[PDB]
Amino acid sequence: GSPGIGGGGGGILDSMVEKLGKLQYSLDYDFQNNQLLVGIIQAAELPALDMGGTSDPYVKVFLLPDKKKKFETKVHRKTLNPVFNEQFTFKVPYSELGGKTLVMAVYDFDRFSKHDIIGEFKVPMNTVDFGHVTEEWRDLQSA
Ligand SMILES: [Cu+2]
Ligand SMILES: [Cu+2]
Repeated sequence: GSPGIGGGGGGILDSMVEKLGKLQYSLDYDFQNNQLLVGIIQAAELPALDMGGTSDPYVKVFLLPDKKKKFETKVHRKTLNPVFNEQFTFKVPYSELGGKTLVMAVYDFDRFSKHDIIGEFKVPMNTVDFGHVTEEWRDLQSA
């Protein structure tokens, strides 16, 4: 925006991953039935509301670039450490899965306003190890 002579910072700190919580999920391709199984297990350390209070988290799960309706977990009210314990199934033949990307996005449910996103992350199908169940914690990223 300018020569950048004045500024200080701060800039390195602003680049770091924000503490927006983490989501544990699992993933397995069922070659018998030809479907992708996704386990939305639990989230931890979701951020407290600006001025105290807990959020009402739920997770949207879907595949890009597919235009189909997103799956959603139940809403867990007033908790920053929800255990979802839900499984979703995507009926997609393996051959068609390679170019897709799984997205998991945690939102804060509200009945009277747009639901604020808490954070999200993506899992490209082309870097998943289909020979073993995948299970990991992922830090939620801004957006
Ligand atoms: Cu093995
Ligand atoms: Cu093993």
